[PDB]
Amino acid sequence: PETRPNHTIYINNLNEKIKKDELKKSLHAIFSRFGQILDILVSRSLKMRGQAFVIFKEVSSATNALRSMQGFPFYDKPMRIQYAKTDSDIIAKMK
RNA sequence: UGGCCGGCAUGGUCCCAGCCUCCUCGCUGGCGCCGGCUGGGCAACACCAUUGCACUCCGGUGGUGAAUGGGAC
Repeated sequence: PETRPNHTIYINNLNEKIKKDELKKSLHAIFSRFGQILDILVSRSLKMRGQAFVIFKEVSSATNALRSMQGFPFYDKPMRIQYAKTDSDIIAKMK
């Protein structure tokens, strides 16, 4: 069951050998051109590694990002993007 | 030596170069042989496992079972 459009894109299949600080940096390097980014959440725990939550200010940015960067080779692996199942807190504290 | 001990071997103090290491990365650490017991930590590194939807930091295991020569007194 696919997911509905969201402010936050959920990326997975990421290179797990990349430190947290660097991944957020590089992800911002390539995703900032799609619109303002409120935050990029990354955890290297057993359950959350290889995944990231990019939080865009406007849904159109997330959408563009999702369509434009699907399968993009990043740290030698094709990035798999989806919309986040639910809003991130940063988005709730507003809209 | 991360903490502790048993055996053996070994003239000393320095000075230069090379090398080693999970646990005070270097010049007021170390770089003989052999044996047993043991603490901490996944922080770095490595290996294993993991394709996982969060907004609570949080899988596991490994290492020192290491590293040479030269010079001056």
